[PDB]
Amino acid sequence: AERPTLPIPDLLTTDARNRIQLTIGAGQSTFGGKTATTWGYNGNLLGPAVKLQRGKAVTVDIYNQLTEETTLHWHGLEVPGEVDGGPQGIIPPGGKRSVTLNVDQPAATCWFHPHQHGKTGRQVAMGLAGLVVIEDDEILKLMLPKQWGIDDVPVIVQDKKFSADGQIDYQLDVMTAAVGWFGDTLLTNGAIYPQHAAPRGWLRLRLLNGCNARSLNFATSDNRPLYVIASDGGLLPEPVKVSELPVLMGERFEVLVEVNDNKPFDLVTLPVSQMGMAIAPFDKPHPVMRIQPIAISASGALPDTLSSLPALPSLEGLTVRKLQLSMDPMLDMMGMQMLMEKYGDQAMAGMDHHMNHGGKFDFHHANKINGQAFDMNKPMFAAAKGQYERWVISGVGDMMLHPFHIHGTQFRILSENGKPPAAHRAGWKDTVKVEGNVSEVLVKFNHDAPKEHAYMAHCHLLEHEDTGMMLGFTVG
Ligand SMILES: [Cu+2]
Ligand SMILES: [Cu+2]
Ligand SMILES: [Cu+2]
Ligand SMILES: [Cu+2]
Repeated sequence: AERPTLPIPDLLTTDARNRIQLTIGAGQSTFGGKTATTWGYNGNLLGPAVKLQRGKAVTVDIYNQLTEETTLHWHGLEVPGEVDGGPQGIIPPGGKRSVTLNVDQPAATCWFHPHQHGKTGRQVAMGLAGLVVIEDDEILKLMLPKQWGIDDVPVIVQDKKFSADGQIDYQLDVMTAAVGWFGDTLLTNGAIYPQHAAPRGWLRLRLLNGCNARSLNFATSDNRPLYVIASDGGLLPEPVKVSELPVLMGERFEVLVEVNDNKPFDLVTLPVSQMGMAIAPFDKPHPVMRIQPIAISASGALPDTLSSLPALPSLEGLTVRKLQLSMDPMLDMMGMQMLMEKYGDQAMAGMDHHMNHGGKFDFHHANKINGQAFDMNKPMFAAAKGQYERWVISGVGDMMLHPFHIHGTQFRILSENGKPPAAHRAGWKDTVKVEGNVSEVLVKFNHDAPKEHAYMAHCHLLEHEDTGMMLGFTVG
């Protein structure tokens, strides 16, 4: 049969009352011809792309039609804690919450997803994610590919696994609390290996790793390059040509790729060196989507310069914050043992060369920052507003992958896991790799966050977050 076409999320803008309506609800999707219960925003699975403009405010009305509590976080948006939608931003089942977003950051592709305390991994795995497209005056002048769903297309890549009855098979248990929830089925905007028909010339892909725990590495099947034009928080100063593009959980990159008549090619993900993630079929390059060239000229440009990136400031005298990530050694060893027993040696491919003892030994609080599993009631510190700070995040002590995310900012990486950042990772980021080593970022918070609606900082391997690897912090 033919491949399904790549689903395109609707691009949503405000009404005359300056409102955007988002309904959270459960419905059915089909995977491989079997129905599954799934959750979506304004539909059964995934969500729309909310379009925002710098310097304009919009109001979002969020209707929770699930039968359990949820929250809605705008990953990558710099907004006050009161509207950030972290764990404290509860929307009761059957209820509504509205937030007004005063957008004040450069053009970028951001995204949104639940942040329910202890349950973020299940609620994302069940289907909830959407996109945010921020525009500003500067980016339109570049004349990039801009026809949504034609030569400018979002690519949300996620894995799932399913039980024999067809349902999503999600579990937060000792194994997934150590290495993450991952599956054997790759979805691209919710579809299995779709095709996208693109005009001749440049195709812009807005890539999101929406997996709970799987890192990805994008490339093309015939080795044509990808031109990175933007990271999590916006445009790079100029395009950066790459042959492959690692993307951690929750990160975005925008790339341009050439489309030539008569030569279809796949976007693929290459096997990664992360525990558990190279089990067949991910032990080999795995197609993400087929690009099918159409003999109609695409009008978008790849300019030589994209934007201006300010220099790093002097570092001397800046507040230095230490964030030590850690995993309980027993539950790390028990979860890795369960992974090895299940899949064998292949669960470490590509890597470098039973009784109840009480709540002190519960894996639900086994992962920690600065010795503490996340405590919703006690922000760990008060960060300055309007001031640059150097945050130092260490994963020394274990060898798991921690894509560390900080709410309320777009930062600059100074060191990524012990090395200067790659050029396409040197601009605006909201995630930094931490794996067995130390990273340092330069952050500044432009908005307030009080104790009652604190900002979060956490590993974005969702099963780590949900079992304690998160802290709250206030600003102002
Ligand atoms: Cu996120
Ligand atoms: Cu976030
Ligand atoms: Cu982690
Ligand atoms: Cu978060």
